[PDB]
Amino acid sequence: TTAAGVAVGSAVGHVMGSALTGAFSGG
Amino acid sequence: TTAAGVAVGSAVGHVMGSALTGAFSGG
Amino acid sequence: TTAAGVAVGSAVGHVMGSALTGAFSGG
Amino acid sequence: TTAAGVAVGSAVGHVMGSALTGAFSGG
Amino acid sequence: TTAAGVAVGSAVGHVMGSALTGAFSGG
Amino acid sequence: TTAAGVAVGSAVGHVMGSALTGAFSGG
Amino acid sequence: TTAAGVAVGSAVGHVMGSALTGAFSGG
Amino acid sequence: TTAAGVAVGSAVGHVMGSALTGAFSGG
Amino acid sequence: TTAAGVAVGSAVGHVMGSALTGAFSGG
Amino acid sequence: TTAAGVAVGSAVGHVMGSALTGAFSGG
Amino acid sequence: TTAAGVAVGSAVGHVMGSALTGAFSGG
Amino acid sequence: TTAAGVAVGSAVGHVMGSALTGAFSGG
Amino acid sequence: TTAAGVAVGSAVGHVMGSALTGAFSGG
Amino acid sequence: TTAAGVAVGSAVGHVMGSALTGAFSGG
Amino acid sequence: TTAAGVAVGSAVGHVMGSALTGAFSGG
Amino acid sequence: TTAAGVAVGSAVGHVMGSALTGAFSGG
Amino acid sequence: TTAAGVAVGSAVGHVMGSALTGAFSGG
Amino acid sequence: TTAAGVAVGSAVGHVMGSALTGAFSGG
Amino acid sequence: TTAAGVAVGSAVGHVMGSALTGAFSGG
Amino acid sequence: TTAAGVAVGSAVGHVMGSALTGAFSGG
Amino acid sequence: TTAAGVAVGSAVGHVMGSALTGAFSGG
Amino acid sequence: TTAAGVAVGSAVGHVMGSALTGAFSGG
Amino acid sequence: TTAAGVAVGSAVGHVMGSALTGAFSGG
Amino acid sequence: TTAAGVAVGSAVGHVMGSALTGAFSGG
Amino acid sequence: TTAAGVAVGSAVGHVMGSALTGAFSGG
Amino acid sequence: TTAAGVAVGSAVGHVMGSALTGAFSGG
Amino acid sequence: TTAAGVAVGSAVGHVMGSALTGAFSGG
Amino acid sequence: TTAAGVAVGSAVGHVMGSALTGAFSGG
Amino acid sequence: TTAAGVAVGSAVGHVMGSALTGAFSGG
Amino acid sequence: TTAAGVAVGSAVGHVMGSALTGAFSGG
Amino acid sequence: TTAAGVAVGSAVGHVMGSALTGAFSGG
Amino acid sequence: TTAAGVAVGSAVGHVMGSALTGAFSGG
Amino acid sequence: TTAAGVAVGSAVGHVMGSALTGAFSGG
Amino acid sequence: TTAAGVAVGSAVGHVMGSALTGAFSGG
Amino acid sequence: TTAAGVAVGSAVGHVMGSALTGAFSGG
Amino acid sequence: TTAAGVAVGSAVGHVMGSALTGAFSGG
Repeated sequence: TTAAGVAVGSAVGHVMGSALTGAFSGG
Repeated sequence: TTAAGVAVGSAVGHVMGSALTGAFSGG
Repeated sequence: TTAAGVAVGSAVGHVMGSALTGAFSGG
Repeated sequence: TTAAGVAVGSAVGHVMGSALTGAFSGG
Repeated sequence: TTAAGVAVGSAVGHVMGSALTGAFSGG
Repeated sequence: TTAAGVAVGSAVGHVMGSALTGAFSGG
Repeated sequence: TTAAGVAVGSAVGHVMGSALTGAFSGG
Repeated sequence: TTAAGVAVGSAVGHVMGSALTGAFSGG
Repeated sequence: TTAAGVAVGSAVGHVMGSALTGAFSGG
Repeated sequence: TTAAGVAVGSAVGHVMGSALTGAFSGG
Repeated sequence: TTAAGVAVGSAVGHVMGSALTGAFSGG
Repeated sequence: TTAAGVAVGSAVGHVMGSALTGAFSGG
Repeated sequence: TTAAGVAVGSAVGHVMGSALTGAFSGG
Repeated sequence: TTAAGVAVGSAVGHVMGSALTGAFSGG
Repeated sequence: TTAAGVAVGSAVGHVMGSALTGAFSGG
Repeated sequence: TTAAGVAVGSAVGHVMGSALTGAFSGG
Repeated sequence: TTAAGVAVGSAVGHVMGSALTGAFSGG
Repeated sequence: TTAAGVAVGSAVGHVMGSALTGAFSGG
Repeated sequence: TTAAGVAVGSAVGHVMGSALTGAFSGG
Repeated sequence: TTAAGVAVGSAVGHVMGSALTGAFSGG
Repeated sequence: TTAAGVAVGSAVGHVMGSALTGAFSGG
Repeated sequence: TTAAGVAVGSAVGHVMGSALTGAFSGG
Repeated sequence: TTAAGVAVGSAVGHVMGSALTGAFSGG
Repeated sequence: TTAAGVAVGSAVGHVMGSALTGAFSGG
Repeated sequence: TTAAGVAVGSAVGHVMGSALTGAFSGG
Repeated sequence: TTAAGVAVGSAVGHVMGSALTGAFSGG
Repeated sequence: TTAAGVAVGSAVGHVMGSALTGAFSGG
Repeated sequence: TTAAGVAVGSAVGHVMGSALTGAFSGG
Repeated sequence: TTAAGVAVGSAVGHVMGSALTGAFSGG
Repeated sequence: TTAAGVAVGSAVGHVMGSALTGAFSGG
Repeated sequence: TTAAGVAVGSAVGHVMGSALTGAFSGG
Repeated sequence: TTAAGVAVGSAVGHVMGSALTGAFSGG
Repeated sequence: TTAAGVAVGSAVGHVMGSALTGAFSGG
Repeated sequence: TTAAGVAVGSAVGHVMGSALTGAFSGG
Repeated sequence: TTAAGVAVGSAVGHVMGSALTGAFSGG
Repeated sequence: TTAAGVAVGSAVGHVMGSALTGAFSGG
């Protein structure tokens, strides 16, 4: 299984308690 | 299984308790 | 299993209690 | 299993209690 | 299992209690 | 198992109680 | 198991109670 | 098991109570 | 087991109570 | 004048001869 | 003058000769 | 004049002849 | 004039002849 | 004039003929 | 004029003919 | 004029004909 | 004029014909 | 004019025809 | 099967992601 | 099967990600 | 199977990630 | 199978990550 | 199988990560 | 299988990480 | 299998990490 | 198997980490 | 197996860490 | 005065007594 | 005065008594 | 006055009594 | 006056009584 | 006056009574 | 006046009565 | 006046009555 | 006046009545 | 006047009536 991604949060505000995963590939 | 994606949050406001995954590919 | 990703937080605000993973590949 | 990634936090604000992993590849 | 990554924190603010791992490859 | 990474902290602020590991490869 | 990495702290601020490991390879 | 790394602290600020290991290779 | 590393502290500030090991290779 | 933005390219394909500016604020 | 925006290209195809600006604020 | 931004290229493909500026603030 | 930004290239492909500037602030 | 930024290239591919500037602040 | 930045190249591939400047502050 | 930066090259590949400057501050 | 920086090359590959300057402060 | 820096080459590969200057302060 | 051809791209602009084949002769 | 051809790209602009084959003759 | 060809790139601009084959003759 | 060809890159710009083959003749 | 070719790169710019083969003749 | 070729790099710029083979003839 | 070739690098610039083989003839 | 070749490097610049083989003939 | 070759380095610059073999003939 | 052009002759037939100029710019 | 051009003759036939100039720039 | 060009003759046929100039720049 | 060029003759046929000049720059 | 060029003859046929000049720069 | 060039003859055929000059710089 | 060049003859055929000059610099 | 060059004859065939000068610098 | 050069004849065939001068510097 192949995964490809981009995860971008905010540009000015904060990031609190957040799961920013670019790509997930389970097995 | 192949996955491709882009996940973008806000540009000014915050991101709180959010799961921003670019791509998920389970097995 | 292959994973590729980019995870970017904020540009001005802080990052608090956040899991910024570029790519995850379980086994 | 292969993993590739980039994890970038903030540019101005702090990073507090955060797990910034560029790439994870379980076995 | 192969892992490759880059983990970058802040550029101005501090880094407190954070796990900045460039790449993790479990066995 | 092979691991490759880069871990960079802040450029102006301090680094306090932080685990900056360039690459981890368990056995 | 092979490990390769670079761990860089701050450029202006201090480093306090931090584990800066370039590469870890368990057995 | 092979390990290779570079660990660099600050350039202006101090280093206090910190474990700067270039490379660790357990057995 | 083979280990190779470089550990560099500060360039202006002091180094206090710090374990600067270039490379560790346990047996 | 204040500007805030996020510019994200592709997730799989390349980026060729492109001006990806997150935010522009002329004077 | 204030500007806020998000510009996202493709998710699979390439980006060629394109001006992806998140936000522009002239003076 | 204040500028804040994030510019992210591709996640798998290359970046060729591209001007990736996070934020521009002219004077 | 203040500028803040993040510029991230690819995660797998190369970067050729590209100007990756995190933030530009002219005078 | 103040500038703050982060510039990150690739994680697997090379970087050829590229100007990776974290922050530029002209006078 | 004040400048602060982080410039990181590749993690696996080479760096050829590239100008990696962490921060530039002209006068 | 003040400058602060971090410039990191590759972690596995070579560095050829490259200008890796942590911070530049002209006068 | 004040300059502060860190310049780190590769961790495994060579460094050929490269100008690795930690900080430059012209007059 | 004040300069402070750290310049570190490779950890395994050679250094050939390279100018590794920790800090330069012209007059 | 015989094939003869001439394929010419642009004279001023670039060529991006293009398959310029002078002649193709399948079997 | 016989093939004959000429493939010419640009005269001023670049060539990016392009397959310039003068002649192809499959079997 | 016989193949004959000429493949010419640019005259001023660069050539990035391009497959310039004068002639291909499969079997 | 016979192959004959000429592959010419640029005259002023660089050649990055390109496969310049004068002639290929598979078997 | 017979192969004949000429592969010429640039005349002013560099050649980076490129496979310049005059002629290839597989078996 | 017979191979004949000429591979010429640059005339002014450098050659970095490049495979310049005049002729290859596999068996 | 017979091979004949000429491989020429640069005339002014350097040659770094390059495999300049005049002719290769596998068995 | 017969091999014949000429491998010439630079005329002014250096040769670093390069494999200049005039002719290779495997068995 | 027969091999014949000429390997010539630079005429002005140095030769560092280079394998200059006139001809190699394995068995 | 600026000139840019491409001049291509035949692909199969000969070229006899012909002035093939890519670009002419008189003074 | 600036000139840029590409002049390509035939691919199969001969070139007899022909002036193939890539670019001419008189003074 | 500046000139840049590429002049390529035939790929199979001969070149007889021909003036193949890559670039001419009179004074 | 500046001149830059590439002049390439045939790939299979001969070159007889021909003036192959890469670049000419009169005074 | 500056001149830069590459002049390449044939790859299989002979060179008879030919003036192959890489670059000419009159005074 | 500066001159730089590369002149390469044939790879298989002979060179008879030919003036192969790499670079000429008159005075 | 400065001259730099490389002149290479054949790789298999002979060289008869030929003036192979690497660089000429008249006075 | 400065001259630098490399002159290489054949690799298999003879050299008869030939003037192989690496560099000439008249006065 | 300064001269530097390398003159190499054949590797297998003879050298008859030939003037092999590494460097000539007239007065």
